[PDB]
Amino acid sequence: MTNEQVIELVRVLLGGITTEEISDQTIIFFWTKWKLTYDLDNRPEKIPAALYNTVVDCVRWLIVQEVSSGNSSIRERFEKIGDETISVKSWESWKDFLDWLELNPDYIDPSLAFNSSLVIIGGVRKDEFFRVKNNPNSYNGFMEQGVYPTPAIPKQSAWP
Amino acid sequence: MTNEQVIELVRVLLGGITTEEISDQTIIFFWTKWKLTYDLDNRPEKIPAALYNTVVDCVRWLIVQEVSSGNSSIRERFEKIGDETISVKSWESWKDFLDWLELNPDYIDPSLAFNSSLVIIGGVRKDEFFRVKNNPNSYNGFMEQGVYPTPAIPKQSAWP
Amino acid sequence: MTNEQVIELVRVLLGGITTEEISDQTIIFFWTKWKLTYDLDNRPEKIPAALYNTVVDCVRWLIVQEVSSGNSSIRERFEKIGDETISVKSWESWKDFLDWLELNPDYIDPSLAFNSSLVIIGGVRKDEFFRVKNNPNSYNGFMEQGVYPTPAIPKQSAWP
Amino acid sequence: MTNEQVIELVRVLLGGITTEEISDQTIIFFWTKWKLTYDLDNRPEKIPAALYNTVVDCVRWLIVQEVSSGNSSIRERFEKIGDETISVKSWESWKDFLDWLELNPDYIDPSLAFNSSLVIIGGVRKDEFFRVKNNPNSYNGFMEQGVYPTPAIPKQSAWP
Amino acid sequence: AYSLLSSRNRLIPRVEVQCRKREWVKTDPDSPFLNGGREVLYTPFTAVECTVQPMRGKAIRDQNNQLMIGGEEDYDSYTVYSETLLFRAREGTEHLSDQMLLPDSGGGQTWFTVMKADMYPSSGVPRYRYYLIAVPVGTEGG
Amino acid sequence: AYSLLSSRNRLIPRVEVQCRKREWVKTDPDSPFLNGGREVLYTPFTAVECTVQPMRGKAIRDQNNQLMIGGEEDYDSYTVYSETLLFRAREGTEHLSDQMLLPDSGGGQTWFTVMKADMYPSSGVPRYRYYLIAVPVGTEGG
Repeated sequence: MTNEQVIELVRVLLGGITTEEISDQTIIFFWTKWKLTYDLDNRPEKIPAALYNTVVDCVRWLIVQEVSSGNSSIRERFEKIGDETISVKSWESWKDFLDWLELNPDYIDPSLAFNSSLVIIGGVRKDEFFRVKNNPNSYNGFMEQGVYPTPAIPKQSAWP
Repeated sequence: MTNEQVIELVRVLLGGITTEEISDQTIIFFWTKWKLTYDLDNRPEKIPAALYNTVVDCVRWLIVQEVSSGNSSIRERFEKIGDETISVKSWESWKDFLDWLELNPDYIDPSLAFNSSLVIIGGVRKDEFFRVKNNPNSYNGFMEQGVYPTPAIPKQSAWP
Repeated sequence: MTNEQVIELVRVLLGGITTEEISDQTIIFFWTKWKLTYDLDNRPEKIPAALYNTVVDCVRWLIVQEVSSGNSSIRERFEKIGDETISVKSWESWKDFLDWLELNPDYIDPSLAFNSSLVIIGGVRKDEFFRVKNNPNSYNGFMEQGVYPTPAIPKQSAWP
Repeated sequence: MTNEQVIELVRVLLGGITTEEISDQTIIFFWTKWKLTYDLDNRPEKIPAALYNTVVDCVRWLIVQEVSSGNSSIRERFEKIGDETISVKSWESWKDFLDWLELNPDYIDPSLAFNSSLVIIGGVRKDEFFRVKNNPNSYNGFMEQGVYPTPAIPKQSAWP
Repeated sequence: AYSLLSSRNRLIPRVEVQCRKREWVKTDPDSPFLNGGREVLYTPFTAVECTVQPMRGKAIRDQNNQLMIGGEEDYDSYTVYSETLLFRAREGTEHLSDQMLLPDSGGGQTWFTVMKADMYPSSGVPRYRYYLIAVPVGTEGG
Repeated sequence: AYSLLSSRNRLIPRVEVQCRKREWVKTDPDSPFLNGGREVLYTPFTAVECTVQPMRGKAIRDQNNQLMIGGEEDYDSYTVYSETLLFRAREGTEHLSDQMLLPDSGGGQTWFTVMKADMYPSSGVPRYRYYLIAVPVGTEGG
C-alpha cells in the first residue's frame, strides 16, 4: 500500500474521522513504524498484519489525546453570560471500542486467520509427534538416569 | 538517539503534550538517568529499554505534578463576579493510563521482547537440565548424608 | 552529596514543590539525620539509601503539615461578600502517594537493589547449608538427648 | 537532652505546630513524666525511648483537646449578619495519625530497634535451650510423678 | 482569587464587534467660542468578544418605532457584555463617548453610544457590562 | 455568638483603599459669619480590607455621563463592604464626612464621599456596608 491509501482507508474504518481529531502526520508515523519492522516491500504477505496494527495504535493515540487535556477530567459545564445558558454533562467511549476492536479483527481485514488455534491436543498427530520426538534438545521420561548413568537408558530422544 | 529526538518522540507518544505541562528539561533529566545506568553509547542494544523507562518515568512525574497542587483535591468550582457564572467538575485519568501503559509496551517499541517467558516447566530441556546439574553450588536430593557422612554418597552434583 | 544538591534533587522529584509548602531548613533537618546515622562521609555506598529515606521523611512531614491546621478537617467553603461567591469542596492525596512511593523506590535511585530476595528456599545451596551447619549456637534434630545425656549423641552441630 | 530542645524538636516533628494549639508547659509535663520513670540522667540509653513516648503522649493530649470543646461534635456552620454568608464543614484526622505514628517509630528516631523479634521458634538455639533447662523454677514433662513420688523420676530440670 | 471567570468561555458563543473613539475640535478662526464649528475625530478599533441582548420589558419608551407629531421616529438599545474596556465622556476634556456598530430592528446597521459602564475594581477579572442607545437617525450623536 | 463572620474571609479577594478625614475652619478675621472663608483640613488613613461594586440598575440618574444644558456632565457611585469604621458628618460640629479614593469610569481616580453607613449594633461582628457618590469634577465636595 502507498502512503496516500492508508489515510484514506483508516479514516473510512474510523467512521469518517476528521483531520483535527487525528492528523495525517500521526497516521504516517505509526504506518512507517510497522513498515520498517515488517519490511512490507520485501514480503507483501504482511499487508493485513501491518494494517491491523496501524489502526490499533491510532486508537491508542486517540485515547491518550483525551488525556493530557481538560476533556478527560471534566464531566460538567455551565456557561451563563446573560440570557444564554448552556449545560452538558469520548475518553471512556474510545476505551471499550479498543477492547471490542481487538476481538473483531475481521472488521479491518478478513484474511487475518483469526481464531484458528484455540484448542490444542497433543499426541494425536504424526507431524506433531515426530517433531517433538526428533528434537535434539528434547528431554522425556525415558531418560531417568537415577543414581549414576548406565548404558541401559538412552541419551537421545530420537529412535535409532 | 540524540538529545533532541527524545523530546520529539515522547511528545508524539504522549498525544502531543504541551510544553507547560511537561518541560523539556524534565524529559532530559529522566533520559540522562537511564543513559548512565545503561551506557547506551557503549551498547546500543538498550535503546528500546531506555526509551520505555523514560516514558514511564515522565508519566510518574506527571501524576505527582497534579499532587502538590490544588488540582488533585478539588472536585467542584463556582465563579460569579456578576452575571457571569461558571461551574465545572487529570490525577485520576493519569493513574489508569500508567497501569495500561505498563501492560502494553509494544505501543512504544515492538522490539521489547514482551510476554515471552510466562510458563516455565523444568526438566524438559537438555540445556537447562545440564545447567543445574553442572552447577558446582547445586545441592540435590542425592546428597542426603544422614547422621554422619559416608563415602557411599556423592558430594558433588555433576556426574564423574 | 553536598547540602545544596539535596534540595535541588528533592524538589525536582516532588514535582517542583515550592518553598512555602516545604522549607529548605526542614529538608536539611531530615538530610542531616540520616547523615550521622549512616556516616556517608565514611562510607559513600549509602548515598542511595540515605537519599531514599530523606524523601520519604519529607512526604511524612507533608502529611502532618495538613494535620495541625484547618486544611485536613474541612471539605466545604462558601464566601459571599456581595456579588462575589466562591464555593469549593491534599491530605488524602499525599497518603496513597507515600504508599505508592514505598512500592517504587527505583523512582529515586535505580541502584537500590529493590525486590531481589522475595522467595527463599533452604537446603538448596552449599553456602547456606554450611553456614547453618557450622554455627556453634545452632541446635538441630541430631541433639535429642532424651531422658539423660549419653555420649552416643553429638553436642556440636559441625561435623568432626 | 535539655528542657529547651524538646519543644524545638517536637514542633518540627509535628509539622510546625503553633503555641496556642499546644503550650510549651504541656510538653514539659509529659517530658518530665518520662524523665523520672526512666532516670535519663543516670542512663542515657533511653533518650530515643523517652522521646518517642513524649511525642505520642502529646498527640493523645491533642485528641482530648478537640473533645471537651465544641469542635468535636459540630459538622456544620452558617453565618449571616447581612450580605456576608459563610458555610464550612481535626478530631478525626488526629486519630489515624496516632495509629500511623505508632506503626512508624523510625520517623522519630531510627535507633529504636523497631520490628526485630516478630517470629520466635523454640529449641533452635543453644543459648535459649540452656536458659530454660537450667532455670530452677522450670517444670517439664520428665517430672511426671504419677500417683505417688518415686526416686526414679527427677525433681530438677537441669542435668546433674 | 477568581480563576474560572479569568478565562474565556467555552459554551456560549461570543462575537467581536467594531468600535471607534471620538474627540472634538474647534474650526472657526475668529469665533470667540469654545464650540466654534465643532468637528469629531475618529479612530477605529474592535472589541475582543462581546454578547448583545435586547431590552427585557415593553415600556413605552423602549418600543422601536414611536409616534410623534412629526412622524414615526426610530429607537433602539441593547445590553452588552464584553472583555474590552470602553470609556464614556470626561468633562473638561476633548474626549467623547465611544461608539460601536450593531444591527438594528430595521435590518440595517447603525452606531450605538455607550451610556453606562459597570466595573468591579476589587475583583480583578476584566469582565464588563455596558448599556447602549442607538444614535439618532441622520446624525452622529453628541 | 457569631464566630465565622468574626474572621477574615479566605475565598473572595479583598483590597485595601485609601481615605481621608475632613474638618473645616473659618479664616476671615472680620466677617461676622460662621462660614467665613471656609477651609477643610485632611488627615489620611486606610481601610483594612474592602469590596467595591457598582449600581445594579440602569435608572436615568445612575448613568455615568448625563446630558445637561451646559454639557455632558459626569456621575459615578459604588457600594462598599468594609471592616473599617467610617463616619458621616455630625451637626453642631466641625467634622465632615469621610472620603475615599477609587477608580472611575473615565479611567482616572477620584474621591467618593460617604453618604450612608449601615451597622448592626446587636450582632457584634465589625462588618459594615457603605454607599458612596463621586465628588463633582473640579471641586472637593461639601
